Amino acid sequence: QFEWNKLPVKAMLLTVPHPEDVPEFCRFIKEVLPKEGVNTLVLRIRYNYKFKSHPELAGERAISEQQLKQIVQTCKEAKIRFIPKMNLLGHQSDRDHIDPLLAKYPQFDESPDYNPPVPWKFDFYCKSLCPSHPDLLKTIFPLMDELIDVCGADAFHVGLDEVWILGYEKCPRCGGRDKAALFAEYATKLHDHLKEKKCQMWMWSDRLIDGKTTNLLGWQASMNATFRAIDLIPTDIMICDWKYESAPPTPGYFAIKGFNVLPSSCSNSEVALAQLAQVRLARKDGTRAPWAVTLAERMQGVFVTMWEDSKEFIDAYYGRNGKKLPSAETFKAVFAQIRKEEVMN
Repeated sequence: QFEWNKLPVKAMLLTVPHPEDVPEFCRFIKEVLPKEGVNTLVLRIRYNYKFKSHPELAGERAISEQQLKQIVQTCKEAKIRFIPKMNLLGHQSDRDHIDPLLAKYPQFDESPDYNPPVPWKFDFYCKSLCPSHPDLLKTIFPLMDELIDVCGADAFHVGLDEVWILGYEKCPRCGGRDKAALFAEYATKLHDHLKEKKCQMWMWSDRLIDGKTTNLLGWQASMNATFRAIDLIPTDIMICDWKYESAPPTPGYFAIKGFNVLPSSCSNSEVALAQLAQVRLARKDGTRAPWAVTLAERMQGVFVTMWEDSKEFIDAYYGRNGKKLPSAETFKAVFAQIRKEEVMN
């Protein structure tokens, strides 16, 4: 009965629309998506929400309960389980723009003398939070728990991607501690909380792979010794191993380690089938006998990810103006092959 052939998750990431794209945006969730076979939508919300908890953290072009709830509804209308996502350690700036929290609470900064280049050019990348400070879980559990509740979520994706500034030497609190521990420890507190709200935590993979010994490098995987953390965190967080370059052995790794894991992909689609072959290859294995269903059972599915605007994207899926974006088109063949995998059966 181990339906290896039936991919249980098939997730898509979309950014939260601007306020003036939400209905059309709600139409694709409704239209393209369920017929493509999207049954799991991760909305990259960040601070672009009118929070009641703390209204000041309202990202610039941010959206209201109405709007969110209306985006959710239309996902439930579609049997698409919805996942809020917000980046909760680094990516706490973006180029020279300082995402809301560190702007109005600049103390939760981990490097307050190491700031993005104005103008903007191993080189400075993003701020992170300071995961030790005592005035942050007080501030950040709110933002989270507001969305869980508006959305009605059973899972919440924290980001946990590309964290460069961590154990930065001058932080009076973090400066000098294992970098694999302060990362494993923050992750548990964001696991421990989300789990009281009966959610399944999701994270990105990179901080848990060795780009040195792997040489995968310092964006797709850790170049500052974050990687031991992979043994000191709970084994029921959902693991978003993203590779936008290649079809590498990293999925199995996490399986072996006690985790359900979703290869996460982007624009380039060569790589996407590669890594569609791979889950289908590996889920098969669970047939050879009983005991190796564990290892198969944990290759939950795949996760298609984009990063630009959902509008610029949605008017390119279709084909508006001669519109063209590989990620938009990577959705294709992929959720195309998906279908055709589990047709001829």
